[PDB]
Formats: sequence, structure tokens, C-alpha cells
Amino acid sequence: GPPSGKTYMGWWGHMGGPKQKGITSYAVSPYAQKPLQGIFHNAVFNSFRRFKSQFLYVLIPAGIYWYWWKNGNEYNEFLYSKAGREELERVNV
Amino acid sequence: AEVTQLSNGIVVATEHNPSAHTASVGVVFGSGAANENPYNNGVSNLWKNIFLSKENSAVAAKEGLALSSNISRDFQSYIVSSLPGSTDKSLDFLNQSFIQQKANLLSSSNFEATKKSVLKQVQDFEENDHPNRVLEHLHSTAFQNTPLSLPTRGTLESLENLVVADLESFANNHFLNSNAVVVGTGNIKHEDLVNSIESKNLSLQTGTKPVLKKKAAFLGSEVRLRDDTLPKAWISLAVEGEPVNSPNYFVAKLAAQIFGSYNAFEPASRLQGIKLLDNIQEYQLCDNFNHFSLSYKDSGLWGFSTATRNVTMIDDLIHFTLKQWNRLTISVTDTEVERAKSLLKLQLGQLYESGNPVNDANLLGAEVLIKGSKLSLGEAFKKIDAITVKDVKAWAGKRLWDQDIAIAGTGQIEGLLDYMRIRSDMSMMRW
Repeated sequence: GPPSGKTYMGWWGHMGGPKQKGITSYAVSPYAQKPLQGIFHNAVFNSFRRFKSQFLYVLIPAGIYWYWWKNGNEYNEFLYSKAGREELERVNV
Repeated sequence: AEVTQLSNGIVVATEHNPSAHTASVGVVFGSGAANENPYNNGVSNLWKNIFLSKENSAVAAKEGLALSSNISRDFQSYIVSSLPGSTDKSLDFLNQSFIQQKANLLSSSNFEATKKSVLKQVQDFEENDHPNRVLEHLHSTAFQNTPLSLPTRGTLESLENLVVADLESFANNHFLNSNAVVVGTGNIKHEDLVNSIESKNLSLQTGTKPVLKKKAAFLGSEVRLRDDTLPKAWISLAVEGEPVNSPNYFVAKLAAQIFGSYNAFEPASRLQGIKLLDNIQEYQLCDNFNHFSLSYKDSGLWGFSTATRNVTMIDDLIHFTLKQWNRLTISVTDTEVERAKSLLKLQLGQLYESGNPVNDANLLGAEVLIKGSKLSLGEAFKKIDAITVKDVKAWAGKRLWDQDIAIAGTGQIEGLLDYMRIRSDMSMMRW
């Protein structure tokens, strides 16, 4: 088979990153550990940290688009009622 | 042939050999590198080079004596070699230079010079000797937080803090009569050696050695000293092995002989009767490997060491070698056991029956400090011959099949996979 072009990923042994020198890693066998260590602690304290950092980027846009929706629903209901017949003719016509 | 006597606390053992042209005497202590702590690591290395110091060894050369010393995990030895008939001076030298007078050796400008030289011996070991520094990290990771994990040479960071007062503490606690064996090998008689010792005082200290709180325990783990500037990869892999005083001591040794050693650049090494060779030769997977079986007082290690330049196919090398270990439990043949019997008897007869009385003194002294006697070579041959195929399968199913492992490596080891992929190879789903 012919060769291919130049990519930004290789395989095992020639992955294509910088030369590494001075870093050491340690690990323990999974058969000698407790898989469920700290689940109760993380479910409350870690969960509170994650929520507190991102909840402002989601709720503010959501509340803006929900207030817009409710204000448009009430206006339409008032327009097609008996008390809104003076406005329905002056807008839709 | 081995004769062992007792005298007021010290043990005298000899291995007489009339055809020898050199006699050797010395003292072997039953304490080694596994009796230190992570803050005084390297004390036993300083005591070795103080004994072989320039001023101490100049005195010995005038009488015609040569000095040697060895440091291990369990024992350390101090030997004096001389011609036959000069054994009286060797005992005299050992008495007044190491046993009874250590003040002249431990003087300033002699401790400060020896410490300078040892600090250089371990600096270049840590950056030039790769195959022997991954076998040391294998001990460090497999016995972590236990006495069987400290390097025998010490640590560079730990050796900069040692002073002369730390060497006197270790000598007072370990160089004792109850922790020592007096050995004599070569051309020297048992009656002559014991008579000389009693003709003098020749008494060590009186106290007993401290006991260790926790014993050594194996833990499946790994350590990765990756270095992308080196041209090769060095890897060591082992499971928990056998202690010295075990019934499966010779069965584990015979198991390592089935896979043996290998040299890619030796024409005769490529023709060995090992079924692993035909897997790793079509594509050159490694340059060399050797299978070991190391035993200690508490535990042991069983596995292999490799060095390869084929950095893109490390996974293939590990996969094929571990698949041959599986056959020790299910399908090991009778021809493989008979061949390994013959090669183990030759290898044992080349280690105990060499021509070096210094090698014999270390071997004999260490075996008496553990079990109080020495097993002869004729009796060991009878035990090796008795091994059967059912014995190997029983031992492998207990120690090898689906067990935790320890891994150490350095160099270009990006192609070495994770722990779980390697540990999956300790068993087969087809069985």
C-alpha cells in the first residue's frame, strides 16, 4: 500500500508529542482498592462545588426566554377575550 | 563436608578443599539493607567502603592480604583472603581493624573522603546503569512501605545527611555475636580455625539486634520512569515468589529454567529448545531476556527482565511471554521438565562449585545465618530429580494463574500498555 499524508496523531511508540523526561508515575492494582471510596462525600460536597460554578451561565438565559414566553402567552389570551376586542381589530387588521 | 561449630555465641563454619591454593576467612552478619529506614538508607554502603578504604587496605597489602565485602538485603560480609599458612595474620587483621578498633577508620578526613566517593558511585549508577536500576525500582514498588523495598546502595538524598555518629549507632545494634557467623573457605581446616579464634579473645558486642515491627508484603503496582532520550526500553515484571525456607523453593527455580535466558546476537542462543523463541524471532521483538527466581527471608519474586529496541511492538513481546506462562498450569509437557532438570543441575553446579573461595564464603555464611546449616549439593540433586509435571501445575496454579503483578520500566516505554491490559494476560478465557 502507498503512504498517506501527514497527520497530528500516530500510534503506540510514535504518538507524536514532545520528548518526556523527568516525570514519574505510580499506580496500584484495581484488585487491591475500594471502588466505591468517597461516593457519599462527593455526592454532596463535590456536587455543590460543580453546581455553584456553572449554574449562573444556564439559569439567566433560561429565565430570560421563559419570561418572554409567558408574557407573550398572556397577551394573546387577552387579545381573543371579550375585553380585548378593541385591541384585536386595531392590531391584526 | 560443611562443618559447623558453636562457641559462646559465634558460629564457625568451614568448607575445606585441599586442592585450593588460597584460604579465605571472614565474618558474615545476618543483617542487611532490609534492616534500615528511609532516613539512614546507605549506612551499610558506607561501612563497606570504610573497610576497603585506602589506609585500611594499605596495611593489609604489606602482609599480603586482599579484602572484599558484599552488601545484600539480608546479610553483609567482610572477607580477608591470603595464601595457605597465612591464616593467622588474616584473623589478626580482622580483629584489630574492624572488630575491636573502629576509631582510626572513623576519623575525620577519612569519613569525609569516603562519603565523597560513595556519593559519586550512586550518582552514575542512577543515570548510566539502566537494567539494574529498573530491577531496583521493581523491589521498591512491589514491597512499598515495607523493609524489603529499600535499595542496597542507599539513596542520594538520604546519603547527604549521614554523619559519623549514624555509623556508630548501626554498628552497636547489628555487629553482635548473636548476629554473626565466622566462615573459612579454601585450604583451611575446621580444627585449625576454631583453635585460632579461642587462642585470642575475638568477641563481638553483647546485645541483641532490634526486631522489625511489620513484615514484607507484596502489592500489585507499577512505576514508570519514562525517558525519551534513551535509545532502548528496559522492563521488569514479576509476581510474588517463594521464601528461602519453603518446600516449593526448587520447584519455582525449575520453573524459571523452562523459559531461561536469550541473546539475539549469539548464534547458539537462537537454537534453544524454548517454545517462546519461535514467536519472538520472526519479528525481532527483543535483544535479550532472562527469567529469575529471587528468594529472601520473608518473600520472593518470580518473573523476567527485557531490553528491546523495537519500541513499536512492546505489547507483542509482553503478550507472547505471558501466554507461555499460562501453559505452566494447563499443558506443560514432560520433555520440558526433563530438559529444565538437566540445565538447573548444571547451573547449580557452576555457582557452588566455582573456583573462588570468596564466592563460597558468602554463599556458605548466608545459608547458615538463616537455617543454621548448609544443604549439600548431592542432596539438592535428589530433590530436583523428584519433581514431576503434577508438581509444576500445582505450583503454577497457586502463584501464577490470575494473580497480581508488579511492573517497572524506563526508557522509551510509551508502547507499554496500561496495568489492566497486561493483567488480563495472566489467564485465558479459552480454558
